[PDB]
Amino acid sequence: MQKIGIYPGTFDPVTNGHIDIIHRSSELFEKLIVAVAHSSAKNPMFSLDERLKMIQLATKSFKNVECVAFEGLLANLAKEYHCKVLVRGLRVVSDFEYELQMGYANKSLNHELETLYFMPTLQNAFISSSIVRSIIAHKGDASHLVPKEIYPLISKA
Amino acid sequence: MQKIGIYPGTFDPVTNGHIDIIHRSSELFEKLIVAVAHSSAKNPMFSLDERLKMIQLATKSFKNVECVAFEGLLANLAKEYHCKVLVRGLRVVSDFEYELQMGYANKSLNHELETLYFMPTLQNAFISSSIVRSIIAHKGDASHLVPKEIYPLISK
Amino acid sequence: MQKIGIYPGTFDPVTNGHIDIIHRSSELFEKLIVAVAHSSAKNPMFSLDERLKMIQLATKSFKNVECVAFEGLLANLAKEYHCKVLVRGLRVVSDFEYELQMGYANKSLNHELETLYFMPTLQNAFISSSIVRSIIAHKGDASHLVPKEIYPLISK
Amino acid sequence: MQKIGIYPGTFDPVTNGHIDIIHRSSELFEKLIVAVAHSSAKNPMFSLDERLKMIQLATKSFKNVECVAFEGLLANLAKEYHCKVLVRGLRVVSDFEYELQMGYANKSLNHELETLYFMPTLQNAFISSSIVRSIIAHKGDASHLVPKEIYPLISK
Amino acid sequence: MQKIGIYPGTFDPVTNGHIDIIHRSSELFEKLIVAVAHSSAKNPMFSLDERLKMIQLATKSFKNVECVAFEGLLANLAKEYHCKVLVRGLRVVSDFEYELQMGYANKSLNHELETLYFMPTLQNAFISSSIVRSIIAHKGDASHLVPKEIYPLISK
Amino acid sequence: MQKIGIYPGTFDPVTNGHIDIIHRSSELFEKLIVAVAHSSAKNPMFSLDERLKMIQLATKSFKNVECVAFEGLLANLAKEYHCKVLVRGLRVVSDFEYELQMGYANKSLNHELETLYFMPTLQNAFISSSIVRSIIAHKGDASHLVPKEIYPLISK
Ligand SMILES: CC(C)(COP(=O)(O)OP(=O)(O)OC[C@H]1O[C@@H](n2cnc3c(N)ncnc32)[C@H](O)[C@@H]1OP(=O)(O)O)[C@@H](O)C(=O)NCCC(=O)NCCS
Ligand SMILES: CC(C)(COP(=O)(O)OP(=O)(O)OC[C@H]1O[C@@H](n2cnc3c(N)ncnc32)[C@H](O)[C@@H]1OP(=O)(O)O)[C@@H](O)C(=O)NCCC(=O)NCCS
Ligand SMILES: CC(C)(COP(=O)(O)OP(=O)(O)OC[C@H]1O[C@@H](n2cnc3c(N)ncnc32)[C@H](O)[C@@H]1OP(=O)(O)O)[C@@H](O)C(=O)NCCC(=O)NCCS
Ligand SMILES: CC(C)(COP(=O)(O)OP(=O)(O)OC[C@H]1O[C@@H](n2cnc3c(N)ncnc32)[C@H](O)[C@@H]1OP(=O)(O)O)[C@@H](O)C(=O)NCCC(=O)NCCS
Ligand SMILES: CC(C)(COP(=O)(O)OP(=O)(O)OC[C@H]1O[C@@H](n2cnc3c(N)ncnc32)[C@H](O)[C@@H]1OP(=O)(O)O)[C@@H](O)C(=O)NCCC(=O)NCCS
Ligand SMILES: CC(C)(COP(=O)(O)OP(=O)(O)OC[C@H]1O[C@@H](n2cnc3c(N)ncnc32)[C@H](O)[C@@H]1OP(=O)(O)O)[C@@H](O)C(=O)NCCC(=O)NCCS
Repeated sequence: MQKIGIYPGTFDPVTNGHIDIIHRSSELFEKLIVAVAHSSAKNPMFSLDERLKMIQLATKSFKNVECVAFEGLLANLAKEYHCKVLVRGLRVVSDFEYELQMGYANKSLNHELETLYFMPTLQNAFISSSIVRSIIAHKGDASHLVPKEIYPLISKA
Repeated sequence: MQKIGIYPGTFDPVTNGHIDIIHRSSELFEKLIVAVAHSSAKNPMFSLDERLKMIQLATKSFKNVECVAFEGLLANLAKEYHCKVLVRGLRVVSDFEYELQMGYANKSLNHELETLYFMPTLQNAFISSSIVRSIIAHKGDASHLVPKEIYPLISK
Repeated sequence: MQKIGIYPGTFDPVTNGHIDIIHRSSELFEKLIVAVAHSSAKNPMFSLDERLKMIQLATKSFKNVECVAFEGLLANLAKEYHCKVLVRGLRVVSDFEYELQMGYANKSLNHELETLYFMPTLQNAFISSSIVRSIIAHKGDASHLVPKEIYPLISK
Repeated sequence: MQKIGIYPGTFDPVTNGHIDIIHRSSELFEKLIVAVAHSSAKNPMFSLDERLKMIQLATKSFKNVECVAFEGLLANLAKEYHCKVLVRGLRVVSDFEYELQMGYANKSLNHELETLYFMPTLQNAFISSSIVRSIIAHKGDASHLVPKEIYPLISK
Repeated sequence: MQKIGIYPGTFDPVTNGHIDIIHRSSELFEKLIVAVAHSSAKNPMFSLDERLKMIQLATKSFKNVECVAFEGLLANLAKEYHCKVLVRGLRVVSDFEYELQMGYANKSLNHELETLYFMPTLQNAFISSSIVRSIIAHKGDASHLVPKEIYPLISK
Repeated sequence: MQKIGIYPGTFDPVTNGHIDIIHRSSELFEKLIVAVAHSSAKNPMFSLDERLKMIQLATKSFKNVECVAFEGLLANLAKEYHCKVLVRGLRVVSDFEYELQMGYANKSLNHELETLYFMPTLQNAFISSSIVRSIIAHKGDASHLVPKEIYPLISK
């Protein structure tokens, strides 16, 4: 179980909160896969390539982390990695009942697939990518919310 | 009030959860109208025609259930059916406060109109249409979440 | 299902909110049994006998309502009455998840026992027994919160 | 801190709920700015121009209230007004943790900017702009939910 | 409205979270009364005398804050102060609906009496008195959670 | 983080939902400590000795689980075990915000101590110790809710 975990997300863009989750979960698992969903139906501000490349650079210090993009069902991705554990973060604004729902849905699609939750640091408990998008969209400074190495890209496009 | 209840929804698509509510409410009421709203403002995956068809197929075994599509205000539909009871389901991910809000909003539009709530079976307390749509959209198998009568129509 | 419903509670004391629920639910069932639980674990301000007497007085107008006191499990009381429906009220401050939990727990105890939920009037959506108790405990006036027929009993 | 507060919103349209908040908050502050955001990412039914006009008409009676439209960051708008307090309304369907989140986001953007919350009257605690939009969109009568001064302008 | 606000509480003991609310609300009102309730129905850890002394010490730096103890209804205390505003804090674990309930209950007891809500600092958004008590009862170090001037009075 | 985790609780009594959490977490960690707190403030139905005995019987099959009782701070227990991970379960009726609050409180007492959460099986998502207590208090059959090996120890 501890061999591999998958942390899925849209990551639009990657925030300091997501990095907290990566930090703690990469400590626990021998390998952590960060799985960047296309999420076409949401209308992500950043392209799948931009999102993947940003999270790849932001996770360069974590040597047991690999970031990948995926287009299909997360439950199937887990099967292809022989992974029995999805990693999720729980923040103040998490929809807790929706997380339980998604956990059970994923298990119903892949009977071996458990979901485990981590907390970000307290300072990041109220950060969300939607807040970063809103600030950027209104030409404000969101540098306090994201890894500095990706901020110039997002502050532009 | 026991003569007729209306169970409204977008039913995009109808799920095992909705069928549980239909089963339970149809036992209570002499007549149950299952009322499929256009809900154009949501951008439903399935057309109104498709969603009505699916609910008709799924409710064939309930002798006292009639399915209708409607385009206007639910509160007016209730008046048309001389119905004073809306039927809603409460699940885990229900937005409880929003249900209260909608209940009072409907009663403001139609002063006779009460809202009553049923629970699905425990096994179905986490199912949503949204989940079925996500699975469908990613070409996966959602047959465990919807009545067998509709699966050919949603899968291919 | 439609023959008999049971509305259980501690009713410490009965409030205008509880009456709203009795009003709507007694419209729905042929017989509504208002069941007052001893609730020894909670530490009710009013004795079982006082709480029964107050809900009897408050429900005298509703001809098909019978108020009883009970000591045991509700799921068993429903069995005795050949009742398949528990009535609950959903207010602003209801613990929605706890209601679902209780509904499933009662079904686990009595496999035929469903739980159905009604809403009080909007004006009463924020009333609770605990608020009445707090006001009484501080010698204030709770007359705006409870049926006129019980007020001389709770005000002492 | 007393000098000026900003009550921001999409106001699509202004409702009786919003007016309660304006009434209460305009009693507190020497000046209240009602700030109507463009909110393009949301897809407002009424244009920024119409929304500003409706809230101006609706607030004419409050002499210390001024309505303005804005396109940029609220935290910057506050800086422009030398305003240290954002005014928000808390209703039954309010997303409480989302309010705390936005309050903290605004404080990150402008270190002097606090958020204070008011409640509408109980009768308006379940009103929302989306309810008014839904009723309008289904050709219904939403006059009971909005100030009379906007109601001819809501029917264009 | 702007002249005086009352911030009521059990303050068992006062925490850094409460002090944030006192800091924010005292910047708004000409006078802020910190009103320490007996709250006998809680069985508070610290006596009313202890809780009043602690909050008095922790608030000595706020020149326009006065702390008092009170035994009966808050809505009546507000009348003695000709106060139209109760001050409450909203933190992460606040029971949002219970706050609305209590605000409407207070207004029903004193028709002039509004409730306004402030937020503590982010770093204090998860502190509660109950955590302090648990830590102290287990003889642990809660000095990071309460004002430094009270720590020697609560510790071990 | 992977070498040891501690799953704390009052376990009054241990239920099928707690065993799901034990099963999943003992699969993840090399060693799991199940730590039964005195929790005298909660006035448990079962004594600390009884609750420890029950969780011992119920965890016999998990070869890498050890159960202990503890009287002091959990944050210190974790330091005493060279453990930096607390294990918690998330169920339908979990107080989500309260869990986050406790997670941060424990980290503030022990700066290396993280909290991780697991989910029980869906069938057990609505089980609580409080339900089991209510049923057994009324001499009901709670055998469907708890491990068969402890049932004689809680019956009656
Ligand atoms: C990708 C997937 C895991 C959802 O991931 P997600 O969108 O990032 O996570 P959620 O949707 O639950 O969270 C939404 C928001 O939380 C915020 N975000 C999440 N965690 C955060 C944190 N740690 N810090 C800061 N922001 C965070 C952002 O606002 C975020 O995204 P958004 O605003 O761009 O939508 C899910 O849709 C999926 O598995 N898709 C694949 C298809 C599939 O298998 N579907 C069926 C699943 S049952
Ligand atoms: C149709 C109407 C009743 C809403 O019904 P609804 O869409 O099914 O219910 P909600 O919008 O509250 O949310 C339902 C969602 O919960 C889930 N759903 C509801 N109950 C479910 C159950 N028992 N099992 C599985 N899924 C369920 C689905 O995800 C569902 O669909 P969605 O993802 O397509 O939105 C309402 O919009 C309406 O009355 N419209 C007509 C116009 C009108 O009168 N408007 C004014 C109303 S005040
Ligand atoms: C009696 C029983 C139904 C609970 O009823 P209850 O105590 O009135 O309802 P809840 O416990 O869910 O809490 C309701 C609270 O809301 C308030 N109340 C409830 N509905 C209200 C309404 N519509 N308007 C105003 N106040 C209301 C009261 O404050 C009340 O409790 P309080 O006296 O402790 O303050 C339940 O304990 C029971 O079934 N006991 C019998 C034994 C049993 O079967 N146990 C196992 C059950 S699974
Ligand atoms: C405008 C802004 C304040 C949001 O305000 P809002 O849209 O009115 O309020 P919210 O988005 O939080 O959602 C509340 C909804 O309920 C309505 N509502 C709020 N109070 C209400 C009340 N008292 N009665 C009835 N309806 C009410 C709102 O108008 C809104 O309706 P809608 O989305 O259906 O149109 C925010 O988006 C903003 O500050 N924008 C400026 C750009 C910016 O600075 N962004 C970064 C912010 S951190
Ligand atoms: C005193 C009174 C205001 C309640 O205030 P309170 O006890 O502090 O606040 P609540 O009871 O609503 O909940 C507060 C809990 O939050 C936490 N606390 C509250 N705000 C906090 C903050 N900002 N930071 C840290 N901890 C806080 C504590 O855990 C706390 O108290 P507790 O653990 O001692 O119970 C109310 O009971 C009252 O008005 N009593 C007087 C009699 C009366 O008028 N009754 C009728 C009222 S309608
Ligand atoms: C023991 C401690 C972990 C709390 O654990 P707990 O009592 O089991 O968990 P909570 O108090 O958060 O709530 C548990 C309740 O949920 C239910 N329960 C919890 N998980 C459950 C599960 N998976 N299945 C069924 N029931 C469960 C029960 O109703 C339960 O017990 P209760 O009715 O006896 O209160 C905590 O009080 C503690 O750490 N105490 C030690 C002293 C200390 O360090 N205090 C400072 C902590 S910051």
